[PDB]
Amino acid sequence: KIHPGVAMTVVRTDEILSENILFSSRASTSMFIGTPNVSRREARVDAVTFEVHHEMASIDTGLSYSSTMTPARVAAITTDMGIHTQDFFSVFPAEAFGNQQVNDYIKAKVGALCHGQQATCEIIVTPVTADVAYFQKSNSPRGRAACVVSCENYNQEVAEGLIYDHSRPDAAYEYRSTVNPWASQLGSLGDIMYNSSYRQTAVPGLYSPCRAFFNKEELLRNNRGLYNMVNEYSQRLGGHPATSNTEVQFVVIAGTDVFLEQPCSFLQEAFPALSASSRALIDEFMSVKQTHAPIHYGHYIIEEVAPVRRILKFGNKVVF
Amino acid sequence: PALSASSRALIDEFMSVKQTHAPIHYGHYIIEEVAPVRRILKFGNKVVF
Amino acid sequence: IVTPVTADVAYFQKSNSPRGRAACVVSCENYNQEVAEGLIYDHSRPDAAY
Amino acid sequence: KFEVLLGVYTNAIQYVRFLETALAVSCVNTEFKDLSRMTDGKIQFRISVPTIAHGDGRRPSKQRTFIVVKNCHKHHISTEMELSMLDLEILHSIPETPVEYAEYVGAVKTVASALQFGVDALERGLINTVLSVKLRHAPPMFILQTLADPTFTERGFSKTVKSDLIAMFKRHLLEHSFFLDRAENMGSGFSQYVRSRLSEMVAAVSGESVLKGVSTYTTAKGGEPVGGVFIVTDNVLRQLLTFLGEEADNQIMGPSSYASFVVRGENLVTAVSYGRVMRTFEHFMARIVDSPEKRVPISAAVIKLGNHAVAVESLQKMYNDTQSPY
Amino acid sequence: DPTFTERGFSKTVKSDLIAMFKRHLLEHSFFLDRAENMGSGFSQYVRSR
Amino acid sequence: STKSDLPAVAAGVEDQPRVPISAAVIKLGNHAVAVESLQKMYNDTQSPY
Amino acid sequence: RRRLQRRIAGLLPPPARRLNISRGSEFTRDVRGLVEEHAQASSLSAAAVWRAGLLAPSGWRPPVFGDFLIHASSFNNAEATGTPLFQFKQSDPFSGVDAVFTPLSLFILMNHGRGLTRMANLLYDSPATLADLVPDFGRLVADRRFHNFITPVGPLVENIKSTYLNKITTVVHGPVVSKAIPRSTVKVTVPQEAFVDLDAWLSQPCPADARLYVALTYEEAGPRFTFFQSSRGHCQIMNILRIYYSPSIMHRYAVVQPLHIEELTFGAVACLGTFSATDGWRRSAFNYRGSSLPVVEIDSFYSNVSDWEVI
Amino acid sequence: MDLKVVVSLSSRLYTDEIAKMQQRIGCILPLASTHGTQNVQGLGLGQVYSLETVPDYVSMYNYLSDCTLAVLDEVSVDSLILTKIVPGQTYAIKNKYQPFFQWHGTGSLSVMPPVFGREHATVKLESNDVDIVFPMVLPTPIAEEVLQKILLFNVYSRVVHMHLGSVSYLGHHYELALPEVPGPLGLALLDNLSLYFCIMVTLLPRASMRLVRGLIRHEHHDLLNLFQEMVPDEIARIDLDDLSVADDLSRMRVMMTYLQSLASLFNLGPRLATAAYSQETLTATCWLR
Amino acid sequence: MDLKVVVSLSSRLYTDEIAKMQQRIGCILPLAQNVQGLGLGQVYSLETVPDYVSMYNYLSDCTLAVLDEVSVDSLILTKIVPGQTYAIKNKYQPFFQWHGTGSLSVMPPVFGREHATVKLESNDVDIVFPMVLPTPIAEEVLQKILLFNVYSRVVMQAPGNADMLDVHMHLGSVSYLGHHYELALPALLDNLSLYFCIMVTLLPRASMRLVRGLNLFQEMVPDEIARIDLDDLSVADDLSRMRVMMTYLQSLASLFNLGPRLATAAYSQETLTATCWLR
Amino acid sequence: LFHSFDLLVGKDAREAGI
Amino acid sequence: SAAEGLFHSFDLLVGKDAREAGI
Repeated sequence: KIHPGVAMTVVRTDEILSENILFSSRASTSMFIGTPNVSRREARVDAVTFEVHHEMASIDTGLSYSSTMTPARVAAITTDMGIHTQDFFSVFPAEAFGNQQVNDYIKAKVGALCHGQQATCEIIVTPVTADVAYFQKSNSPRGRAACVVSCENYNQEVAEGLIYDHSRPDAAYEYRSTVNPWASQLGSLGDIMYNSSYRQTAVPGLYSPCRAFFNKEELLRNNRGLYNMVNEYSQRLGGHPATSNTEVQFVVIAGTDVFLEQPCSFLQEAFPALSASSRALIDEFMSVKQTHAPIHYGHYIIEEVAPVRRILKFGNKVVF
Repeated sequence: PALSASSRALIDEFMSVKQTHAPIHYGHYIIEEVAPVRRILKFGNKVVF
Repeated sequence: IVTPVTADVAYFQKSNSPRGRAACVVSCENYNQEVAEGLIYDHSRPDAAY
Repeated sequence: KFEVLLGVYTNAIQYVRFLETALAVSCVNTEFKDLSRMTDGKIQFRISVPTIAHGDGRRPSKQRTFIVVKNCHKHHISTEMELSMLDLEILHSIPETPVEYAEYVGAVKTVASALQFGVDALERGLINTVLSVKLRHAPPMFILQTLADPTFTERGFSKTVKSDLIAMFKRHLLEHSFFLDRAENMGSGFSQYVRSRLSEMVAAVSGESVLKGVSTYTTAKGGEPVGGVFIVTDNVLRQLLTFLGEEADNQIMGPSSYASFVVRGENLVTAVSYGRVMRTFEHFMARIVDSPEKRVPISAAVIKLGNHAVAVESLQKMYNDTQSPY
Repeated sequence: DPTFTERGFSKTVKSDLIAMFKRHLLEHSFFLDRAENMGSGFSQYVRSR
Repeated sequence: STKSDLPAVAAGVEDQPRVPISAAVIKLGNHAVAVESLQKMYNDTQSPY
Repeated sequence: RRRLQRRIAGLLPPPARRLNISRGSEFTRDVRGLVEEHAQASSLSAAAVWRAGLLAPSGWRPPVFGDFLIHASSFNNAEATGTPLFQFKQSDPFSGVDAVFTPLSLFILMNHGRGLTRMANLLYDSPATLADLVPDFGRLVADRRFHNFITPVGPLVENIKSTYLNKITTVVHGPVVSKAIPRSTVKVTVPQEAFVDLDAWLSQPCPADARLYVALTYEEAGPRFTFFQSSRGHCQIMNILRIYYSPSIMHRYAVVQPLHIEELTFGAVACLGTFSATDGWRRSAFNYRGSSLPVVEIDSFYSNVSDWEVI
Repeated sequence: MDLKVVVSLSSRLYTDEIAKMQQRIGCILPLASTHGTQNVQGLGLGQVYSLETVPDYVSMYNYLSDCTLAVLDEVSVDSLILTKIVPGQTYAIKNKYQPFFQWHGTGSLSVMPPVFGREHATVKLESNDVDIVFPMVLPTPIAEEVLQKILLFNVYSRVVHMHLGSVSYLGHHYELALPEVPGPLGLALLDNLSLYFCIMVTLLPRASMRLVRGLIRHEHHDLLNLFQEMVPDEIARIDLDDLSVADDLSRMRVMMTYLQSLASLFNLGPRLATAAYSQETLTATCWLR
Repeated sequence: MDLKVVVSLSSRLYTDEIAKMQQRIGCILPLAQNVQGLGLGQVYSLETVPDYVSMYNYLSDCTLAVLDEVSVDSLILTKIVPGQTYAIKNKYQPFFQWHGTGSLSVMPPVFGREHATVKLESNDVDIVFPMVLPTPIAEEVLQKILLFNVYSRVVMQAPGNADMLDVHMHLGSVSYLGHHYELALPALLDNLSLYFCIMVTLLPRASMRLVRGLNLFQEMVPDEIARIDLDDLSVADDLSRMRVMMTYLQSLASLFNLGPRLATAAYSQETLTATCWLR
Repeated sequence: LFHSFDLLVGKDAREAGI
Repeated sequence: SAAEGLFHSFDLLVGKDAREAGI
């Protein structure tokens, strides 16, 4: 239980099944209903396989947005919101150390189905002197926030500077360049972990949440205009998905049956979950919500901010 | 879990301030009951729920 | 039930099973003896909550 | 010592209709259909936007017309209905004895419950694809709380207004997501809060739209036009008739738009309504004999949001007949 | 509640359904004695339950 | 159809004379449930309800 | 006779359409009859499914059948229909009788010398005539040549009853249909205790037809028959069973002696047919008067037996 | 049997993409399903061949031999139509492929993943962010050499090699893309070949060594040019014995069944039988063998 | 559908040609319509050496066809497809019995040219038919002809290790399901024996490169005489050796699969005819 | 004008039409 | 093209009283 030289920014994703409300104005679209037509497909000698085929053409009349959808209420947090980490010995099984006797020993000391999904969390190495004030609001897990929709559309070179050039300071924190250097520059340790150009030897089936904050193509997909980047959000892009109901979060192979949308890929920010540094600040948070200490002498506690106000109950001390 | 206590001290202050009390002291501890029946607890007249 | 002295008090404030592994009865599987008993008695895999 | 058979029962199939459900307020069913026949899926609009004549000599206040081309969404829906050939063999045979006449009537009912399966498949397929269009063109409410308000835009999309619009998206995603959760946590702000959020949705959606016409989908009680429709799940439907309490009409819309499909959409399910399956197979058996010798009420609740009388409707009941995801 | 039966009864639905069972037991068991905790909102609370 | 199945499902229930019986009726909105208690029957028998 | 004429009018292929290019006015009624035939062979009415029954005689094929003559003593008439039969290669020139094996009789051929055992020994209580029915069993599984003398002939579809000299009719190649002129569909009955679904063992491309594989192997207890079901190809399923046979390569490592070429060979697999991958396998229960065992029921089978490809 | 799937696009096709698709009509495309309407997301070889990971063509061989096969007939705006390939049906397939391998022999062709580079068959849709890759169609004698070059770069990564990388065809020489590490299933296939070789190295006869000795010393064929007049001492030390007939026949029986196993191990990807290949129309009437 | 293919006979036959065709009507015949390259007879001519590998590669390339009627001016035959079935007959002068064997091989006839031919004297060509035979008989005659080639070459070079009569004792006759057939063995088939020879003498270095590719587990199972080798070789000759190694191994392995493998269901020994479908 | 463009665009000539 | 979004009502045939071709 001795501190290493580095710290972490543990990042996971949290699914939530949300009962939604869809609204659309009258005469939003015009529709041509084609007559249904039948066609045999497989003339089996036992039982012929039919097909009843249909065509319909729907044109969007309203030049503005004539339909919107709100996430009305939460039903059930389908994921764990847990502690189960990713295992890079499963992600990159091709690389190992020099001696085999130390390789199997390392695989022995680490890891080589009665709850929901287990919310496989990524780990980003950071220096220890990152201030906690960055870590208390909607931020990005690396240093520089992605105000790339703010830039000019269809221009990769100026957009590359506001994401990887640290000669200019950040969009939010104008007095520092990055909260961490080991994840924010172009070829950093955090950049060789979850980007496209160095995950060539990765197993494609598993899912990592940090791909939405390190894959360079989808950072630069938001380079385009806001009338395109809110069009592409509700266009079922599914550039950063995860599975609906399994044990471990897998990236779905273009699954169209599950309905989902990711604002953590849209505006490229992560929300701080409920953490602490001891049980003492945890019990101090539930006792006094308004007068809690967010900072103790060496310790700290980051109160959670989220789209869903997840209610906590510890015994009978209940906060909202 | 039922309404335990590691000492009478932690159960004699829990009845006073049922919200901002200490759930864990230095060596002692108190565990509130979370049962499906909310039992009326009466100690003197300091009635908690 | 005899337990060691280093059991955490955060376990005994939540509605759990009195032993260590929360016995996933339906949460394991349906009708086998290698997955249910594996998730209930084999501690090589960590339990459901912690 | 007998065994009794107390009865054998079957469920009726509820004939949904797209022009009966309230989702057809959002889509007009026109009688042109050249665009499906047209190769290119686009259509070119000559719209005309007004502008204010400037009073100063900053720039000449020119005319403005936009030539916008709108590409159509051509969708293909296709089910299957496996039907066994040993029913086809007694379809083709003529029956003469009451055992084979009973088997023939049973196989005709099997076929008449396959064509009706096809009609009830494409009718739910049509409404499913309509719903999947309106989830493909609906950015969420936490964007249109700001972007549909001209206080931020229409000064020029610079770096700065986008840099503040992103940070204002971040606020409505926090303080205003899951709005029906906060209404429960709030006390006597039950009714007017959800009325506020619904009327903000109506103000954020209902704006400039080309290709307009007559007041379609009038109700029955007041006779006003229905502005929009609220597709929801059953839990929020059961809640939002209590946070609102009262509805404008008695769940009746009175649309005379459903007049060109009472002849065109009814004779497609009437031809498979088992009066015509048996009739056509009797006609085919007569040919085999010939061979060897040689307006309305619409069930939809109407709520009132200021001036616009939108409708609420839950299709969960329709998706629950299929036991599929909503 | 049909939304929890929208998907099939998979392996992972049978975990949070148990969690929802235990939550409903801890909160909404004995719906009548906790109706007496308020005096004004009795009738609407019992009509809701 | 359903209406043509109505004399088939109603085997003899429609063709019965109807007498008024005693019960207390709650109206839970559109349903009108009938509350009743049988403990006055079970206390003629000295047997637990 | 009039019933026979009115029935033979129904089973009658339609006349082909005509085009009179020579005359002009006849081309009008030719294309009018063409659009009249198309519009009531396309639109949603009963006239659409009416045209699906004429079958247009690449779509439908009559299957072949395997007519064999066995003894009634090696056969149990109480079995269900789609039972995968295993003909044995006979060495005599003019024999006439062939050793067929239902999987219950195959099970008591397997275990004698070493529930499926209960049902197998309840339908086929005598092991003398059936171990006598083969010429040799222990040496033929010792030399590992028992696979080439076992050939599958597909499921039974119609068994004519007989006191002696029993005759079985089985679909060897093609779509499995019953033989009676009143039509029925034969469900292939395969017992579950020798069956497995390989996707339940693997734990994504939606195929056309999922095949049914039989893999006789030479286990150290004795012969073991397994009815494999997979989503894949023949050259694929041999690789999948190469991954599955993980203790088999350990056993092959176990035998130090290479000159004894018996223990280097571990069974052979055979593709029996192709069923509907969408309309998947059902579990059913074939009953006897003593017990009832779970039996995997497959419908709509298209059989084409493959050779014994050696693992 | 109207076998006609309509792969509808999510978004409108642009004009340069329309010309790119309409240039390639009649080429082999793999489907994920066989059902009556599919989507572009799930179409083609792009789900298993991505720009993200290593090109592992052996799992693509196995996906191709597993999944159904199709050829492209119609590309319009917002939609493209595919026609499935079933056994018993003869299809017209045009040689519109950028590695120009002429099917002048009219033998059995082979569907192959695009080992020859993604960029010539990476045919792009920016309607939806999807990268359909067309699998390459080539005859069997070039298929066996590209498969042996795939299996040989993995074993000759440790120890000129341009002859190993590039293909040897009689008309032209095209350079193919070679990954350094093959992947999981390519290494699994090479490991299966390694265990086959380590087991059957002792199941070889001994008169063939006397044959190669007497034929290199006595009558030099054209086929004995690979040794360049060189014999190891392993040939003599398995020629120190006397030759027999019964154990050699039994070793040969298990040798024929093991080389049948080798044949069906190397037979990857579907094989289509050509019939009356037309060079002038550049199409070939073929059924799936 | 139509499937009746006519071969354009320019020359009218004589009566003995009709007799020699009506003897072998039920057998199969390959294809390329023209009449010169209509069969496998163009390999068995005096134009090319009777080589095996190119004959098998042509036979796997070329389609097959069964013929039902023979006239004097038209050769009527139906070609083979994987769709439907045909009735074929074993009418080969090397006779083999199909007593319930569900598998059939179409191998090139190594029973001699005269044993499988129809010699057309008036016509331009000398046609042959390929051997249709059950697959265990096929692999057995492959073994007993291949080892006869190898064991005959070894006694042409030095008969001090093998004997012609002793290998002819065991390799003179095959025996399968009681029917005891004879192998008329008398160059022919030298390409295949040389291919197999150089391949099995090239496999040791291939297996050692394979075991050094990826340890002592799979290195134990080779024998101590096939394990010891000197590992000193340049990259060029060894690269060429492994390339031609897996080349001729693919040729050999696809050769030991016997082409388009026919399958039969019910063989009538009375009529010598069985239902046959392509497999 | 050879077509059926009446109910798609509407009734009025000042707002809409062809 | 310029016919990318427009309907067309009729044509103008250049003096061809029985021909459907031409400009």
